[PDB]
Parts: sequence; C-alpha cells; structure tokens
Amino acid sequence: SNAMSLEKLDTNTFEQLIYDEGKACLVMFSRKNCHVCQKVTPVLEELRLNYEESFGFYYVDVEEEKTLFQRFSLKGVPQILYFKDGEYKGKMAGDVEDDEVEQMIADVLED
Amino acid sequence: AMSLEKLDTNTFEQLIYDEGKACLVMFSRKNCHVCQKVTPVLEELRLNYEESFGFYYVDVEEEKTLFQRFSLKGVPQILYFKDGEYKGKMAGDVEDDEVEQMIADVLE
Repeated sequence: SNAMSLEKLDTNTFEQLIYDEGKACLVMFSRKNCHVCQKVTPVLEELRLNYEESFGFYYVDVEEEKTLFQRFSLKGVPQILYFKDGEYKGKMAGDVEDDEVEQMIADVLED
Repeated sequence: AMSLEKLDTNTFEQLIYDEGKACLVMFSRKNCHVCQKVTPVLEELRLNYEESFGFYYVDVEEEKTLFQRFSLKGVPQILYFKDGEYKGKMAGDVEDDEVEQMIADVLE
C-alpha cells in the first residue's frame, strides 16, 4: 500500500560499496510486488534509523538486477544478505523479525 | 547539492499543480551513495536548459507524505512533470542521455 526509501543498488554501485569500500551492510534482494517483502521493508527502515552511518541498509530489485541475484545463487525472495569488509557474512530469508536482523548486524559488526 | 532547488510539499504543489511547471524532481535521501552519483549528472545537464525547466529535489525524510503518495520503491527516483501532468519517472542510477531524452519528450 506503500513506499520504500532504502537506497536502491544496481550491480555497479553494489560492487563499489560491498567490494571496493567493504561497507558493513545488509542488502534485501526483493521484488516490487512481493507481499512478504512489503512486511519486511518497514522493519528495515525502522532499523536503519538505529544504525544510521555505522551500517548500510540497501535494496536490490531482482527483476532489474538478475546477474546479482544469480551471483548469489538465490532461489526465492525476499532474502537479506550481510556483508562486511567485502566478505559475504550471512543470509536470512523470508518474513524476518527485527530481533533476528539486529542480532545478525551485531554478529557482523563484531567478527 | 548545487543548483538543485529543494522543494517542500507546499512548493512542490504550487509549482507543479497550481502553475503547471515543466520540471524534473529527484526524490532523494541523505547519505545515499547512488544519490551522490545522480546529483552531478543533473547539475551538469541543468546548464543546458533555461530556468523555465525546473531541476528540483525533495528529501524523502522531510517530505514523507509527498514521497508516500507515489508509492515509490527505493531511492533515488526522478519524476518528470509539465502542465500539471506526471509524465513518468526513472529510478536508481541514471545516465545523462536517459535524462536528456526524457526532458525532450516532456517538452514536445
């Protein structure tokens, strides 16, 4: 019923941020019309406010960015992938709870 | 970040709807890597047009209700207007030829 204000990545900027800059972040691979993605979106927007510059919160549209989707061998949507220092650190799928995402952020920031 | 004039909801309505301004509006957010790439494309282009064609921006955190109206998925998005019509949009990173071509289609 609504809008999403996460920064939308194409392959290039994904490469820049996750690989070149080694940004500590999460990336939701999603589709525009996905009902579950629509439930997960607000949870990530709310979390972004808690970690403003310390951790990135990005979005990849898998219909536009098919190469990236397939780079990760992903087979469903929504999925949230976690990165720090250019490494792929973790992944969760489906209707996540903020507890789960928060713990992963903390696990990631710590290594 | 340079020439791009920031609009609040009130001014966005006055220009686009009450006055029918021909313009583009970049919907954006602070600390946005992709926004940082898109802004200089628009600033460079701006030089090629008279002030009759607006180049504007809106901060989605400040103009929440406005942004929600269009139910956009992701930032940045650039939306194009003329004579009070909403001519269309493009989303995420853009090249200058996409913007130029859209501007020409809007103006014709």
